[PDB]
Amino acid sequence: LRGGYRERPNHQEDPKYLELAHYATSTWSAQQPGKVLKVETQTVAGTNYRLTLKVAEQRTCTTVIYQNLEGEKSVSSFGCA
Amino acid sequence: DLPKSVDWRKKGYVTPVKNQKQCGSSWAFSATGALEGQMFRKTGKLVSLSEQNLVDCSRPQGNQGCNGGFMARAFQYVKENGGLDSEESYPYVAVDEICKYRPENSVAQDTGFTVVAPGKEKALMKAVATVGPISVAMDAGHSSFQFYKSGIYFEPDCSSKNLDHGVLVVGYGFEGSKYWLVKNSWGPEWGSNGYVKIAKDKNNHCGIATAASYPNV
Repeated sequence: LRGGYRERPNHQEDPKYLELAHYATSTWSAQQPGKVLKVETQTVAGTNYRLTLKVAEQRTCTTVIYQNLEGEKSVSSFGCA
Repeated sequence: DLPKSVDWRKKGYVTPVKNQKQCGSSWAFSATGALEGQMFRKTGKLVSLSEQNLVDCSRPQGNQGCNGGFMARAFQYVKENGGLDSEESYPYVAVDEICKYRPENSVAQDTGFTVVAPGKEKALMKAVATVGPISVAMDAGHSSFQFYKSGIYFEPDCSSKNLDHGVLVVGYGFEGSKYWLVKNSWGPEWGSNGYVKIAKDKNNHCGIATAASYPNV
């Protein structure tokens, strides 16, 4: 709970989480072989953005983007129900 | 009369600054810091302790690894577990893993922990003066904290009740203006070589005295 994710209701349509969603989904698919329902933020050494996503060619996927204190971003995880 | 300044780094109580990276493990870094100091006091040997061991193994005591936790539950894990592995035997990879504690590699123990009188900076000052480095929680949620570089951190919107970040008070002092000397877990490149001076005796600034504890060894 201390150092936990904080849910950020009604932030789902903000451009920032749309760019992050696109960054996350496109990073993941680009390094795969062959072929916004919820926003949460966590203070770490930088910030984690945990985005629950509805994706389709339909799946519910969770992804975490880490932004470090130098502003460098990476996709920590991406998976689907 | 308590001293006017304490710096436990001068006495060899404090490990170099570490980096939690992408994991919500500040609680674990705060706990290893306070246990490193109490073990040093007991043994005369400074040994870096495994935050990864805490992240992976303290779920039964009600911590959630990289998803967050509490210094007190970490101290409770070490007590119930009968030990804690060294940083060197159980290195930090900044993700949630299945417990792989080995008792053969334990270099620390505790019998429990002491909570400092909540919200009492004079209690925190006695504890820091008499015991060593103290685990505390603070409000590190403000962008002013991220870009802190020098002097005394004061943040007018800082909560003494909504706390999100575990750190370690390694001393206190005054600028020629009283401060808590705080070790952070964001690598030595952040703030003042990984350290921050937080306003002391300014109505429990950022909740520094709200949730202060140390392990009993």
